[PDB]
Amino acid sequence: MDSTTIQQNKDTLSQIVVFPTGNYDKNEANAMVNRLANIDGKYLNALKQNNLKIKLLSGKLTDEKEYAYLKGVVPKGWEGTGKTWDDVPGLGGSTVALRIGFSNKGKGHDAINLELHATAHAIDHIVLNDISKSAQFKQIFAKEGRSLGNVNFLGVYPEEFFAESFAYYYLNQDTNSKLKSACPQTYSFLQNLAK
Amino acid sequence: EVNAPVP
Ligand SMILES: [Zn+2]
Repeated sequence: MDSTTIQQNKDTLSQIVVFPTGNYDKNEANAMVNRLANIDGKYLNALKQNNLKIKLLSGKLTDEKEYAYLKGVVPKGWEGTGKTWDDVPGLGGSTVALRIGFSNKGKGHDAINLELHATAHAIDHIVLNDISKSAQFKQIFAKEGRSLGNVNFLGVYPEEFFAESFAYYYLNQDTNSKLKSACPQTYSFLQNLAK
Repeated sequence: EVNAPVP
């Protein structure tokens, strides 16, 4: 990724990312946008065209009017954790909402990166028309979906294997190399998807 | 559709 392309992607994200009202960590919000700018510009442009907003939050997701209906609800795959959506720091799918400061593994989740995982879900659902549930990806998932850990979540839900693999592919060179070694068919699939 | 991160 050259200088102009990273800048172009940040420009696209300037039309996608929504910052919270009130006090928030501006530096960390900027760092999250910079990580999202590593995503292939084709996907970011499609998110913008679809008026998908990436909402950065300074408080709980369920304190937003549009997610209040999830109070007390246990997310898919979170059975037995003792947590509900009130405790979950990010959400992706038909919308994206993310708590600032909770990017890294261990900040209330075990994803390699919160914002890439959530945005991957939006790309899957909105841009790629649920490609993670296509026969092609289900076949890859059947072979490689238990090779990235967290097998009772990533190994059981193809959309979660897709989202986490996408996050590995786009976070940094180290995670990208790890994905290629663990899940070569998934890596090739993502490489071809971006063409 | 809503999806949480890895638990
Ligand atoms: Zn997820």
